[PDB]
Amino acid sequence: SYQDYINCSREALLEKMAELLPEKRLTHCLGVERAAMELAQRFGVDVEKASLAGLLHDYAKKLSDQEFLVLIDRYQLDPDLKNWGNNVWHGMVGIYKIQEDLDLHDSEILRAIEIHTVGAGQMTDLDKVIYVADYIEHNRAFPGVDVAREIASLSLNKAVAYETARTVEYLAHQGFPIYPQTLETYNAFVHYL
Amino acid sequence: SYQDYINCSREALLEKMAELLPEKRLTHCLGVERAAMELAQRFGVDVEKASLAGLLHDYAKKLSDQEFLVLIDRYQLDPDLKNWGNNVWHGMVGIYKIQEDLDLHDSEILRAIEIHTVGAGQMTDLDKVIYVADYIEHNRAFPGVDVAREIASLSLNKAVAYETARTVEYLAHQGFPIYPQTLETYNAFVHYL
Ligand SMILES: O=c1ccn([C@@H]2O[C@H](COP(=O)(O)O)[C@@H](O)[C@H]2O)c(=O)[nH]1
Ligand SMILES: O=c1ccn([C@@H]2O[C@H](COP(=O)(O)O)[C@@H](O)[C@H]2O)c(=O)[nH]1
Ligand SMILES: [Fe+3]
Ligand SMILES: [Fe+3]
Ligand SMILES: [Fe+3]
Ligand SMILES: [Fe+3]
Repeated sequence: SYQDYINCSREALLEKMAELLPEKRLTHCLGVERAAMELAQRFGVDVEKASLAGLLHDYAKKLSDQEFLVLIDRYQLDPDLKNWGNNVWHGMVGIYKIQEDLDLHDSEILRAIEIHTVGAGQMTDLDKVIYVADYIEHNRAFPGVDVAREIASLSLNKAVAYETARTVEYLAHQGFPIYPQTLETYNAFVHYL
Repeated sequence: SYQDYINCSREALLEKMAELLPEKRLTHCLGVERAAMELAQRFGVDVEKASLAGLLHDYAKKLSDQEFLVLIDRYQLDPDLKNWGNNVWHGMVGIYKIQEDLDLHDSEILRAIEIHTVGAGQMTDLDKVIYVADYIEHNRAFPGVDVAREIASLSLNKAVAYETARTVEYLAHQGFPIYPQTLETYNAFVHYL
C-alpha cells in the first residue's frame, strides 16, 4: 500500500493534493500514476513504487520561489540552484517538501521524482519510467505524443531519448535556458534514437 | 600585413589552403574573411586580426581523425576530446595544426579559431566576430540566414545568441550529440534574444 512509503492512505494523499494543486495538475498526476504503472509492468519495475512516484512527481509544482529558496538553504543544496526557477526546482528541490509533508524516505522514489524534469546521465529503470510516464500520460495531447507513446510501447531508453531530444529542441526554439543536467541526459541517451 | 602573424603572405596562404581544402570550403573561408572584416569594423575589433582569423578558421577542416587524435596526445589536451569528432576538433584541436604550419602565436586569433564552432560562456569581441561571420558569410543561403544578417547588422551579442539557439535546436532536431561547451555558450547568451 502507499502507507508503506508515506504517512497517509492514497485517499488522504489525493485530498492533500487537491488542496495543493489546480484540477488540471491533479488530473495530470493521476494520469502519470496510471501511465507509470503500465510502463513499470512492461519494463520490470516495481509497479507500486512507479504508481506512487508518478502520482507524487508534480506534488511541489505550486510551491513559491521563496519556499524553494528556503529549502535550498535549509538542506544546503547546490547554490547554483538559486540561478534557476520552478521548472528545475519542483523536482530537484520539491523532493524535500514531499519528504517533509509525507515522511517519504524511499531513495529510489525520491530520486525518480528528483530528476523527472531534467533526467541524468545515469537513470534507474524507475527514473526512466517516471520521466517517460510524465510525457505520455493519457491527458496530454501535444503534437507528436502519439510517436512518444509508440516508442514507449517498445523501448524505455528510446522513449527517454525521444523526450529529451524534443525538450532540448523546444527550449532552444523558444530561447529558454537549458539546465546543464538536461544536456547530460540528452548526450547519454541520444544514441538510442 | 598577414606576415605580421603567420610565416607567409596572404597569397602564399591561399595557395597552401587551396591544397588543403575543396573549393567550396576555400570560397567559404574567403567569405568569412570578408564578413569578419565588415563585422570587426562595425563593432570595434581589429579588422586585420578578424580578417585573418576568418580566413583561417576552417583551415584544419579536412584533417583526419588520426591526426587530431595525434594532436590531442602531443599537446596533452582534454582526454574527453577523443569521445567527439571533426565538428569539435577542427577548431578546438585544429588550432595546433595552424600553429605548426603557419607559426601563428597570437593568442586572440588562436582563441577565436579555437571556439568558432562551440563558442564559450565568455567570448572576446573578436571571438564573437568570427563565430558570427562564419554563419552570415555571403556564400551561405540556409533558411533564416537573412534574419542572422539583420541581427548581426545591429548586435554582435544577439547574433551570437541567435546562431547558438539555432544550432542547439537543429542538433536536437537531428538527434546529434551536443558538445557541453556549446550549451555554456547558449545559456550565457540566450538572454540577448
Ligand atoms: O532543462 C529543462 C527541462 C525542462 N524544462 C521545462 O520545464 C517544464 C517542466 O518539465 P516537466 O517537469 O513537465 O517535465 C517543461 O515544460 C520543460 O519545457 C526546462 O525549463 N529546463
Ligand atoms: O556543439 C556543436 C556545435 C556545432 N556542431 C556542428 O558542427 C558543425 C561545424 O560547425 P561550424 O564550425 O561550421 O560552426 C556545424 O554544422 C554544427 O551543426 C556540433 O556538432 N556540435
Ligand atoms: Fe514536473
Ligand atoms: Fe508532470
Ligand atoms: Fe568550422
Ligand atoms: Fe566555417
